[PDB]
Formats: sequence, structure tokens, C-alpha cells
Amino acid sequence: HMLSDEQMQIINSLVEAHHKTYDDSYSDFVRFRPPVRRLSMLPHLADLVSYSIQKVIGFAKMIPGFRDLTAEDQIALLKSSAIEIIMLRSNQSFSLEDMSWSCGGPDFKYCINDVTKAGHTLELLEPLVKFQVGLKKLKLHEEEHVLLMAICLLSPDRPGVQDHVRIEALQDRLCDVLQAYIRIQHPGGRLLYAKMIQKLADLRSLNEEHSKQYRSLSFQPEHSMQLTPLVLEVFGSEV
Amino acid sequence: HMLSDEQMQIINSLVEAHHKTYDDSYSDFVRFRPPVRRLSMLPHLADLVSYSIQKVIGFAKMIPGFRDLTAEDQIALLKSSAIEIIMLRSNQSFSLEDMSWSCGGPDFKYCINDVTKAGHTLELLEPLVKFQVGLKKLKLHEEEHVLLMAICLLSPDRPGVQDHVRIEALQDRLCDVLQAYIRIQHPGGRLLYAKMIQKLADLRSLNEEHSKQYRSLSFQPEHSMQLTPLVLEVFGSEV
Amino acid sequence: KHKILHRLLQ
Amino acid sequence: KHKILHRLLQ
Repeated sequence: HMLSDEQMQIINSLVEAHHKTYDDSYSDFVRFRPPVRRLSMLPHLADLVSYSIQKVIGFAKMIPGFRDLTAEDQIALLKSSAIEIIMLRSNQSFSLEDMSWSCGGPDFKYCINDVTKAGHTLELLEPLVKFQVGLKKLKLHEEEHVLLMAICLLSPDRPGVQDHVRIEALQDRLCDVLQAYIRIQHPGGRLLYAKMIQKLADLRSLNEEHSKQYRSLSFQPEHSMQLTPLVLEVFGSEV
Repeated sequence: HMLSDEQMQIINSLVEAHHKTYDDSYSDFVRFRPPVRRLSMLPHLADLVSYSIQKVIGFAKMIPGFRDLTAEDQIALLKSSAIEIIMLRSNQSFSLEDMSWSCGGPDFKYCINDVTKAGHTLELLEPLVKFQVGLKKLKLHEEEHVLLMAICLLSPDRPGVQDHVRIEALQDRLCDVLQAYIRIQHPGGRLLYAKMIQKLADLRSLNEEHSKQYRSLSFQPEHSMQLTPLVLEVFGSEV
Repeated sequence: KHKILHRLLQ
Repeated sequence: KHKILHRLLQ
């Protein structure tokens, strides 16, 4: 068959929303507190994550049907998925070549080691790379990548969500466009969809793991003081 | 007459405490979010102030008799005087030559203009320079400058102080050493003391003015998000 | 609270 | 609260 207008205008909006919020030159990174190779990377990475949340929020605001949700459900969805969306978009800067996130010269190239000097260990930093590699290999079209993010964000299974029925409906509509698009426009993608939805499950573990690690970090004031107000708010437990 | 042992060992400790917490090369400034000339300097100056609070705390911890105060009075004294102490120590980087704070190349030289792009206006930025100039002119010895700071910090007239009698006693002892020192070691300083105590009154206005300006800034989340956890805590109203 | 998020969300 | 100050004050 072939895509419908309503469906296609979802893709235009999402692709445009991503372009308006993701810079392939990573030029704004010079405004972050400089990276330093207890937890010397914490200051810089905290700024990177903070910056990203802001970007994920601008993108979310442009997902069709999201601005119609209650301020509360919008907050609940962002708080629970923020980290997952940061991880998804980060794939664009990930390099299978050097297994790192290359956002600039040697200064902004992020190795597994670096994330360690920011409060995280190898044991759990391992799944992040595996996720990045598996995701990178799927060679997603910009349209599929931007859709997966919109779908992740609209997961109705999030702590704190109220109108889980409406969220469920929206996520469903987006899942259609993603399925249709693969079928129509993606040659050789018979299993792709299932593989993508699979990636959403991997993001949950990565999410949970991060929560535990972050919790520890935040309870130690000498460390939480290195974070930013937005990060402390988005990953905080206040309800 | 001449100084006593107890008195002199107060001076050794204070001078050493300042040396251990003030770097004349301002080398750590490269770790702050870079300066940018709504409120583009806010990010960098917020880091400068944050850094300073940390330094003022390390100094305070070394003021004789301070660590014996209750954790509460220590917090109350720091919260109310922090800004004044930041202003006093800043005199060391102030230049009557160019009316600015020269902490590095053109990048870390702070003009009145810059503080404006950080949420503050000229109307009240004016008294800060006048204070800096008047203070600079007094050509204080390192011993007198470090004493004035210790005295400012131990003002018993601070909102939230409990044991105001003990604070009052400590500040009094320091006032002795300052008075004695001027007399014994400071040739030509008959009015100096009175001039110094005068400066404490100017710091109160500067303090009050800052409070009002800061209050406005902090109530606007798009701005407070640019501040640091420590700054938000020290200048915050939580009791 | 969530003061900052409410703001960023317009 | 004053979590950070309590910490910095040892």
C-alpha cells in the first residue's frame, strides 16, 4: 500500500523537530564546563546531559498530540524517559569505529573511561555500548530514528502517568506510521520493526541501571553540587 | 605597647588561611563555564561566585573559634555574609587603573558592563566600584585585609544567628588584634581602623541591594537554572 | 515543584 | 535543608 497524509505530516513534523534540536557540529559544547580526564568528568558530562534534556524537551513539545497532554503527564513522561531519549539521540554521535561518542576533537570524544570519571562503572557502562552498537547497525533512516524517539517518549507505562489511555493512543498512532514507513520506504526491513521495539526494552534496563547509580551520586552533596538544577529536577524524586 | 602571643597566632592562622584559599593567578577560572560578552555572563559569573563561596567556607573553617560554633550558626553566618566576603576578597583582583577585576587576559577581566549581562544593573553596580576604590585606596596590609574579612564574617547582627553573644565575643577579640596591629605595625594609620569599620557598613547596603536583585533573578526559573546548587543554597531562603 | 520544567514546557 | 553547606563545613 502507501502512506497517508496525516501519517506523513507526522514524519515532517518529527524530522523537522529533530533538526531544530540536534546539531551535528556539537558547537555548543564549548560552553560546558571543560572536561577533565573524584569524578573529574562529572562537571562536563552533567552539562552535556543538562543541555540534552533541554533539547529533548524542545523536541517533545513538537511531537504531535504531546502539547495537548496535561502539564503533569508531560512532566511525568519527560522525567521517566529523558535518559532513554538522551541515549537514543546519542547514537548519532556514536562511532563503531572507535566505540565512542565523537562530538569534536580529542576534547569532546567520549570514551567508556570518561563516563567512569563521572560516577559510573564499567559493569553497567557495558550494556550502553552494546545498545549503541546494536542500534547503529540497524542503519535507521532519519525518519525511523526520529519516530523511535517519539514512541519511546510516549510510553504509557511510566511511573506518575495519569491519562495512560490517551498516551497509549498517541504512542499507537506513531507505531503505525513507523510500521507503514518501514514497509513502504525501507527496502529489506522485514524484521526491523520488531528489532526497534526490542530496543525499547533494552532502554528500560539502561534506564533502571542509571537510576540506581544516579541515586547514590545525588545522595552525596559533594557530588550533587556538581550537577545542574535541571538535572537535579528531572532525575530528582520530588513528586 | 606591642602585640601578644595569642593575638599574633590569630594573625598567623588568618594569613595562612587566606593563602590556602586565594590564588593570585586565577588559574582555576578556566574550569568555569566560559564567559560570553538575556544575561550571557550569568553562567560564568555564577560559577565564579560558586567557586568563591567554597573558598570563603574553607577560610571561615580556619578562623579561630568558628569551628566551635554550632553547625547552625556557622551556616547562618556564612549565608548572610558570603556575598560581603566575596566582595572584600575581590578587592585583591580589582584595578583602579582600569576599574575592573583583572583575573586573566581579556577573557577574565570583569567590567561593570559584564556584571550587567548577569542580571545586575548600573544603578546599584555603581556603589560596588566606589566601595572597591575606597577600599583599594586604604592600602591594607595582608594582615589587616584578612582580619577585616574575619570580622565581617563574625558579625553577630545576622538574621538567623542563635548564640549572638559568643559570636559577639569572637568578633570583639578579632577587633582587638586589628586595632593593636594598626597601632603597632601600621605607620600613619590613626584613622584607618574607623575607616575599616566604616567599610563594614557599606558592605551591608551592598548586601541588601544584592539580595533584592538576586531574589528577582531566582524567581525566574529560566535564570535560576543557570545558577549552581551551592549558590541557590547559600542565597536561598530555606531556613 | 518542577519549576524549571513547567517553564521550559512553555 | 542546607545539605551542601553541612558537608563543606565538614
